[PDB]
Amino acid sequence: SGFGTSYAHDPKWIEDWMARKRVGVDRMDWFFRAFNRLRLYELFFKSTPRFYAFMVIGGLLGSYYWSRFWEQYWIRVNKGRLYKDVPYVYPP
Amino acid sequence: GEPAIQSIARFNPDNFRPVGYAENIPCPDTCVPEGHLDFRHTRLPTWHADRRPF
Repeated sequence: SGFGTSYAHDPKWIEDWMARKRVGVDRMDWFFRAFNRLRLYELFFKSTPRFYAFMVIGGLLGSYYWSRFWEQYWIRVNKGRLYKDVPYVYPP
Repeated sequence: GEPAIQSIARFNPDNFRPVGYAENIPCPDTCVPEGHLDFRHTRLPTWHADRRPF
């Protein structure tokens, strides 16, 4: 309360919010365990030359397929309105 | 009647303090007051999985 004055103070709900520290709780650990079973750290990240190779090779293949995906997205949104989708009929 | 050396000694800038100084100056014992988040609350449980790979 006291919003907009020199008496402004945190409301009770903001104070209750900050009383929930969630100490000891870890609800997203499952994701890290599962990611660690991919062995990306032991195989690529740990060694600098291999980390560089992951960024390069992963950026080569990622860039190509990202383009591929968004090309298909475009071909679908604009179906029937693209030059390839409407062969031209020559006048007689 | 005081000796002059004693009189001027009382006017050292250290001998003057504002009234109510000891009853008003905040004397902090920490930079993280009670109820504020710190590493004790944010530490992961000891059974957590390695966070380096991610």
